[PDB]
Amino acid sequence: HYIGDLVQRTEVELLKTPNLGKKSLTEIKDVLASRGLSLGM
Amino acid sequence: LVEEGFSTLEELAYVPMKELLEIEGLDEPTVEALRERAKNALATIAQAQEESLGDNKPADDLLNLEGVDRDLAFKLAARGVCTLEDLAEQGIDDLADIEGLTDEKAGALIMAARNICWFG
Repeated sequence: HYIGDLVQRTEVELLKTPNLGKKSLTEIKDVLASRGLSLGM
Repeated sequence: LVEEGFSTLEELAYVPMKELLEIEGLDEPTVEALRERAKNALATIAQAQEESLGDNKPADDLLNLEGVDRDLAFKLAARGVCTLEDLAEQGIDDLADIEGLTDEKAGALIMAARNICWFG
């Protein structure tokens, strides 16, 4: 629900989620990077 | 070719070279080229049908993901998911309408496909 929940998940965990493609993972990274955040903090 | 009695691509691909060389205006280079084209046409036709349904191309590529039966591979290929890469690129939502595929089973197959394509 929150950005703080998303930032704790690893890239390998997000790829296990249902309806989660490589394209949507790249979108999430690019958007988090635009805000100075990274996956796995 | 039809007046000389050839009706199929198989006849042109496999008939003895002597019978094709008896046709007026065929030389050995043109007969070899005609046979190579006939064999390539036969190969292409087979591959196209095998990718459209689940005969061989999708029965090996799309069916690489552990769990894919031949019926499911043909259902995937009917949606344009012909290869193990095409399946690795799908979401669960893109496969949700396939009769006999639960969201959990779709998720497991996509993850198995990704493990082979992206982490093998």
